[PDB]
Amino acid sequence: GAMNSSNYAELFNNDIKLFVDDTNVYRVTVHKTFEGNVATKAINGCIFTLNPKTGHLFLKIIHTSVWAGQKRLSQLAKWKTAEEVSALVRSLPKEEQPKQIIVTRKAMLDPLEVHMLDFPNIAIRPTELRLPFSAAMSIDKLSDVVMKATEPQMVLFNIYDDWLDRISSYTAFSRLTLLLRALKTNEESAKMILLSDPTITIKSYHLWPSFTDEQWITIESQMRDLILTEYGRKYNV
Amino acid sequence: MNTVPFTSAPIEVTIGIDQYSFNVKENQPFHGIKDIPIGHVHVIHFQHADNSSMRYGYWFDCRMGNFYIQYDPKDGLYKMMEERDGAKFENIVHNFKERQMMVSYPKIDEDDTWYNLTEFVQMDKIRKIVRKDENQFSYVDSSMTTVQENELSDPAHSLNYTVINFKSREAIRPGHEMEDFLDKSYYLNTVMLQGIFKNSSNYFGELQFAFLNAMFFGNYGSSLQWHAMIELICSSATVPKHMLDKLDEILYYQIKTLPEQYSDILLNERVWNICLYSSFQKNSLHNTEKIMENKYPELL
Repeated sequence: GAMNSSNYAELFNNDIKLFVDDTNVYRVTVHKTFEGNVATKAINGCIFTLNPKTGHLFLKIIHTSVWAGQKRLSQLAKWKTAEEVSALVRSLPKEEQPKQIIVTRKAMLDPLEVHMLDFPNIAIRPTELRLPFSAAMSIDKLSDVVMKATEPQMVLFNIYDDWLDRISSYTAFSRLTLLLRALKTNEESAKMILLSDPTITIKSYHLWPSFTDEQWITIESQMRDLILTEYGRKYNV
Repeated sequence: MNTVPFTSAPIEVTIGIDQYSFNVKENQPFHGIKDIPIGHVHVIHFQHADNSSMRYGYWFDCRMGNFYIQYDPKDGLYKMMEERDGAKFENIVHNFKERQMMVSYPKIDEDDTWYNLTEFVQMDKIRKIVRKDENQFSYVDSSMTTVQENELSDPAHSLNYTVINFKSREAIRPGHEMEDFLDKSYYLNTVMLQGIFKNSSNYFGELQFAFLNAMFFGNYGSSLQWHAMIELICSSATVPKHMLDKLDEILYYQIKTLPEQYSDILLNERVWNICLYSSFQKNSLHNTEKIMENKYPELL
C-alpha cells in the first residue's frame, strides 16, 4: 500500500523503484486578454522520475506542442505522464525495470495503473510523504534544459552528483529533500546559501556545488535555519 | 396456472415466492403454492425461523417440468425436485387443492411488478450462471461467491456472472488507455454487447438476475455485479437510445421493489451518486433519478 515514515528504509533497499512526480508536467502563465478576459499560455514542463537509491533521474521534457488542440489539459497531463512512464519502463531492459513505482500525487494512481496493465508484477503505490519534487525546476540546469527544449526530449541526470562516493543513499535522499524543501519554501534565500561563496563551483557534469563534507554540514544547517525562519513567518509561531 | 406442491413443512420457515412471503409453522399442514403465473421465471425461497442465516432458494420455470419441494432432514433444507411421472404429479396437486392445503400466488390483476423485474430473465441464461446441468431449476443462497470474487473457492457452487473489471486489458485497448478508461463505450458496445452477451436483452437479463439474487438472498457478489453492470452503461458516452430508456424502466422497478430498510446494505452510494449526478448518462435516467431522490435522499 502507501509509502510513509514507517517503511522509509524501503526506498534504499535493492528492489528497483522509481518516484514519479507530475507537478511540473502542465505549467501555465495566467494573463489578461485584450478584451480583459483571462487566458493561459502553457510553458514547457517535465516529468520527474527518480530512482532514490541510485540518484538516476529520467527527466522527460514535456514540450508545449503536446497540448496543442487538446481539452481538459490538467486531466490529460496525468494520462500523458502515465503514457511516458509506461514508455520509459518498456524502453528499459527487463533487469532494469522497477518492481515498484511510487507516485507523489494520488491522482496519478489510476492513469499509471491503466497504462501499466501489461506489467501486473510492477506495484503502483501512493506515498504519505510530502516530497518537495515540485521544486526540481529551481535547479538551474534542470530549468535550463526544460525551457530551451524545442521538441519532446528525455535527459538523464544523477540528482546526487558524486555524493554516493562518500554517503549512503539514505543520507543522499535526506540531503536532496532538504535542499528541495528549502528551494520550495524560499527559492531566493536557498540559491543565495548554495552560491554565496564564489570559490565553491558546480562542476560542468554536476547539478549542485562541489562542497566538502564539512561545507555540506554548514549548508545543511543553513537550509534547516531557512526552513524554520520561513515557518516562523507562515504561521506566526 | 402451475403448482409447486410441498411434501410437508417439518420446520418453521418463512417461504418467499417472487416478491411475496408467508410464515409456515413447524409441522403446519402446508402443501405448496398454486396459481403461479405461466410465462415468467419464478424463485421460491426460504429462511428458517431457528437459523435466519442462509437465505436459499430455487429459480424455476413451470413450463420446463413438474417441480415440488421436499424437506431433507439430513441436509437440513427444503429441496426442489422434479417429478417425471405426470399423472402421479397431477394426482398429488389435485388432492392438495381439493383439501385447500395450498397458498395462492397472490398477484393483483393491475400489478406488473414481477414482469417488470424479470422482463429479460430467461431460465436458460440462469442455468449458465448457476451450473448444475442435471436439474432444470437453479439453487442460489446468501453465501455463494461469484467467479470474480473467487479470482480476488469451490468452482461448482459459484455464480458465473460475466466478469466486469474497469482496470483490465479486456476493458482497455492498447493505445486508448485514457479514452477507454474515461469513456467505457468500447468495453460496453464491442466487448460486452457484440462480443459476450450478443444483445442488450441478455445483458439486461443478467443485470436483473444479479439484482434479484442481491435482494432475495442478500448475496453480496450479486450486488457487486448489479452495480458493475449499471456503472458500465452510465460510464459510456455512446449507448443506444432504446437501451437507456429500457435501463431507466429496469432500475425504476428495482428501486421501487427494494425493501426501504435494506437500502443501506443493497445500494452503493458511490455508484448511484456517480451514475445519477456525474456520468455521461446523468440526465438519461429520469424515472430512476426521481424515485431515488424521493425514496433514498440520504444515500444521495
